[PDB]
This record gives sequence, C-alpha cells and structure tokens, in this order.
Amino acid sequence: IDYKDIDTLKQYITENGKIVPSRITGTKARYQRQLALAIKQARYLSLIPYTD
Amino acid sequence: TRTVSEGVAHIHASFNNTIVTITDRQGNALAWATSGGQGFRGSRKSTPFAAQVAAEVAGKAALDYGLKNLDVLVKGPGPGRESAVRALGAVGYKINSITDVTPIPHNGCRPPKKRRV
Amino acid sequence: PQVKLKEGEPVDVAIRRFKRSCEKAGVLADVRKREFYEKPTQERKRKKAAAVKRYQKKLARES
Amino acid sequence: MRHYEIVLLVHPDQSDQVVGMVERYISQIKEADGQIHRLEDWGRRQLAYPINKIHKAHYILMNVECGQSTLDELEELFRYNDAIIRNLIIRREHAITEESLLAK
Amino acid sequence: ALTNADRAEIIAKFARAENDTGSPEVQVALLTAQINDLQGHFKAHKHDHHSRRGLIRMVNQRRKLLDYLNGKDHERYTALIGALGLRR
RNA sequence: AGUAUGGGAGAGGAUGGUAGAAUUCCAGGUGUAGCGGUGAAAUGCGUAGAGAUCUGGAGGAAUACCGAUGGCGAAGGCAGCCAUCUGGCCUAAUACUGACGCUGAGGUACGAAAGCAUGGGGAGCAAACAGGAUUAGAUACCCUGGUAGUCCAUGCCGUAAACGAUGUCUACUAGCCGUUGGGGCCUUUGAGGCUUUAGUGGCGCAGCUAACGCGAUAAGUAGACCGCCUGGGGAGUACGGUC
Ligand SMILES: [Mg+2]
Ligand SMILES: [Mg+2]
Ligand SMILES: [Mg+2]
Ligand SMILES: [Mg+2]
Ligand SMILES: [Mg+2]
Ligand SMILES: [Mg+2]
Ligand SMILES: [Mg+2]
Ligand SMILES: [Mg+2]
Repeated sequence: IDYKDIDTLKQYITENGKIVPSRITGTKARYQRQLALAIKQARYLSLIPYTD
Repeated sequence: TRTVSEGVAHIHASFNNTIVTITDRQGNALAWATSGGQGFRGSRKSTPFAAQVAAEVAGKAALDYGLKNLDVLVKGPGPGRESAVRALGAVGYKINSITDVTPIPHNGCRPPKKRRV
Repeated sequence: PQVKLKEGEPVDVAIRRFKRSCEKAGVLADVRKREFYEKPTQERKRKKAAAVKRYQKKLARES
Repeated sequence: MRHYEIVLLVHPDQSDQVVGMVERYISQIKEADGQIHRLEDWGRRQLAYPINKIHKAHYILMNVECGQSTLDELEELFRYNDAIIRNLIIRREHAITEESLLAK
Repeated sequence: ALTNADRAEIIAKFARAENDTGSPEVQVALLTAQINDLQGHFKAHKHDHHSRRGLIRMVNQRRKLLDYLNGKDHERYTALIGALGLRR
C-alpha cells in the first residue's frame, strides 16, 4: 500500500473523506497503519481531498 | 427590482435560536428571519414551531424575487433544523439539494470549561 | 451528505434520507464532543470503561 | 549516498519550462556524482483542492541516489523556485526502477 | 555513526586470534571508538537525555571490562590503556 | 553474562521545515432588527448597521477521522506530514571472551502540573478581579467580561492518590480463551490450521489470605541484597543544620 495507488486508497475512504476503521473494513494492524500513512501522504500531495 | 431564478438557503440552527437567511448565489443576501424575532421570544425560540414560522416568513419575503428552486445548507445542532426545509417545501420552493456545513475543528482551540450544575 | 433530490422525491422522504445520511456521518456527535473541554484523565477513564464493556459484550456473544 | 524519491507540483503557466528545470536538476546530480533511477512526468492534473487559487498543476516524480550536499542543494532550489508549488521528499531503501501507476 | 569497515578495522587492530570478537581488548576498543564518536553529537544536542543514558551505559560497560582485564592480567591491561589513550 | 555479522516493529529522544480544518481580529460586498445567554432572567453587543452569508488579510496555539485493557520508554511521559542527528528493543545461524554476575549504605543523574529569574510572544481558555443573577445572607456553584499563567529560549525549583497503594534479580508449580512483534511447520484457491518466543488482557485447579481477593505479569513454593513500621493525637510540627 503506497501513496500512488489512489484506487485502493479510495476503497478505504468514506464519502466525507474520513478513514474507515479497521474493525469495520476487516484489515490487519500493519496494513491499517501503512494505509493511514499512505492516505496522509496523498492528502498532502493533493491526490485526494482532506474533507468533503 | 432584481430578479434571480436560483438561490441558496442557510439555516444557522443553535440550541437557543434558529436563523434562516435566503441568499443568491455568491452569497449576497436577499432575506433573513429569526425564530426569536418572529415572536415566540422566550425559551420557545429553540422549539421547532418558531423555526417553521421563521422559514415561512423568510420564504414569503423572498418570493418577491421570483425564486422557485432553492439549495439548502444547514449549520450546527438545535431543534428546528428539519422544520426549516419542511416550511420551505410548504411555501413552495423546489429543493434541489440539502447539505450539512457544520464546522469540525481538528483539535484546534481549547473549548470552555465544564459547567457544574 | 449532499443528498441530491429526484424529480418526484417528496420533501418528507428527502428529509428522512438526509437525516439517515447525517446519522451515518456522525457529525452531530463530533459537534457535541467539543462543547466543553474534557480532561485527559477523564478521557482515559472513559476509554478504559468502553474497552471493558466491549470485551464483555464479545464474551457474552461468544457464550 | 542514499536513495530519495521526489515529487514536485509545478504551476501550469510554467509547464513549458518543466523540461529545462528537470534537465538542470538531473545535470546537477550527474555532475556531483549521483545516480538517477526513475524519472516520470505525470502531466497536468486537476487538484483535489485549490492551492494558491490554482486548480490544476503539473506533476513530476523522480527517484535518485545522492549525498547530503546534492540533497540540501536540491531542497533550496525547490524552495527558491517559484514555478514549483509543493514538493514531497521521501527517503527509500534500495532503488526502484519499475514503472509506477499514474505514469500517463 | 561508525561504519562496518571502521568496526572491522578496529577488530583487526585489536584481535588476539582469528575470529576473535569477544575479547576484552576488542570490546573496550569498540566501546572507546563509539564513545568518542558520540561526543560530536552531544554538543549539537545538549538536551538529549534519553541518548545520554545509553552513553553512560557504554561507559559503565567499558569500566567493568577494563577492571576484569586488570584483575586477570596486568600487562594486557597496561598495554590496552596505552594503546587506547585512556587515563585509567 | 557480554561481543561481530543479516533482517524487523515502534506517538523512544533532539533540531529544522512544511500542510489542512477551526476559533479570534481587521477591511470590503449583500442587508436590516434584533443578537447573545439561562431553569427563568438580567449584565453585555446592535440602526455612527449588530447577528447571518461571501470575498480578502493578520497572528497564535493544537493536530478530527485512522485510534485499538494498540504501541514505545527506567520512571516522569510520548500523536498530523517530511528531512538530519541519535538511544534502546525483538528476531535466525554461525563464530568469539570465559563467571567478566546480583544487589547496593553514602553519592550522583533524570524527574507531571503549579510556581520563580531574564528576554520574547500572546488566537482560545483562565487563578485574581469587576459586573448580572440565586439566596435570609453568597465573598461560591450559574451568567457577561477579564489579568498572571498556559506558548518560545536559557536556568532554577525536587514536589503529586509520582498508584499495580504490590523494591530489584534468579529457579520451579494444572489448565482454557483473546490480542501485538518475530521464528518454524502443513494445506491449497490464496487465504487458512498448528507450534515456540518476547510483550499485553479475561477466567480458573492447587496453594496462600482476617476477609475481600491473588493465582506462570503470584499476594504460591525457595534463595541474594536493599528500604521501611512498631497505638491514636501533638506531627513531617519546633529547635539545630544542609540546599
Ligand atoms: Mg456558556
Ligand atoms: Mg545497582
Ligand atoms: Mg467565568
Ligand atoms: Mg527546543
Ligand atoms: Mg512523598
Ligand atoms: Mg502517572
Ligand atoms: Mg507510596
Ligand atoms: Mg519542614
């Protein structure tokens, strides 16, 4: 999971842009942490929105 | 004098009062009403009825500009947020969309202290 | 939310759908949370209680 | 020398000057010593949110191997280059040469 | 941060036998090298108390090893301190 | 007990930069009567135009979601993103030293918040203080404002229900169910099932306990060293000394 895989990043983002919890999505701890980091990087680089 | 076909409606709903301001696009104001201003000046300002009356009067006032379709943005908590859109529909505006715009700080400023009542 | 409305959508049903979308979003609880500042010790105690309740719920379901 | 990945956003009006700036940056790495493993130009893209009232920007990504000097020199070039609007530098272990998604 | 080549050179200089990496001479030489290296860092960061604890641990371990070597054989201890330039 | 070499996870520490949301204030546009607050009110703000909405600007402080009897650190404690310097921990095999170890009176290092000295900064919150309410009285709880402080640099201060109310180290003593970081083995439908190790949780046999309860993370069975207590008040007080 990288910051350049916008499709898989979107698959774990709600309509409002918030990050879905692991308990709901079904992922593991390491993947969840890596993917949160990737989402933050993409938000900074403006590939994905912060909100809305 | 001015004639506009489409506009926006802003509902500032709080725990003590509800303000309904109908503006044009780009945010220039056209009409505004308040639950407390439209009578019901007491603890009843926060009741849904006052919000409905405010929305009705605001819509009737704004009808002079020939607005038929409205977009609704609702801000914050408080009873009467739902009543405003119902009153707008009753007075006859066609609601294109309804959206929520309540601000959410990302752990910014420190809020006030807890009340001990 | 951005609940776009169909041509024949009634206002009441539209408002019901908007309320459902807002409930799913959870903005109201976030707004409530920031009304008063809560101290870190109280927050930690609340989270501990929540975790204790959650584990008991899981065990009860498994039983 | 360590491995670095650099992503740059460029103002659209200076999109024609991107070739010169990338060429100069590459020449600096090569003359210092360095090793340039990847260089991709994603092209114009609409931003998720406006930055400085700009709604579209040109994206350029590059993977290089260099030293601390070459580095701080490149960061100060990006600092003082007006065309560059936002940059991200991530350290990496070992070099990546495979074509990346969003290439074109 | 000392490198693998530097550590290997130190071990080659102070090795008493082939594949000897656990002798007091080699251990004390490596500890002395790393202690000297960290001094540069600790002027640039006077308030890195968390790392200063590891530095103090290194110093204590070097002292224990030197005491053991001195107790078991004086000539080796004197030669080691002379080569490493340490007071005691 | 320690050392060399390959991998792994982490809000561990220090210095610099940077990004988004929000509050406050300042100008401009639309626009005209309330806004705000409580149990109800009132003080306060507004027709030299408030509140509401839109555009632009200034500055400070903290980093939503992820987030989790999750993680790391000797303790205190550590949360956005990126770079630089840097400590510890886990994990496989081989190869080295050969008891090099445990504890620790004095001593010494670190040590939340508040407070202190110098210089800077100050959005929001807020001791003190002022006003409006409640009450028989209100020096309070409630409401409207609001200073020190909370922030930064360099030092001092040595304190907390600084708590697991449980000093450190070592060996042994039924089982069952979670979860975090690794090692190994077996199936296939690409994710599962068994083991072992180091952490972190829920039950529970024996044993222990005045009882409550603890129970391989012991308060069980044994060893080594240290600190501490001897009815309740006077009292962590006076005198003397040190800082
Ligand atoms: Mg209040
Ligand atoms: Mg000791
Ligand atoms: Mg007050
Ligand atoms: Mg500092
Ligand atoms: Mg004490
Ligand atoms: Mg504590
Ligand atoms: Mg005690
Ligand atoms: Mg005293």
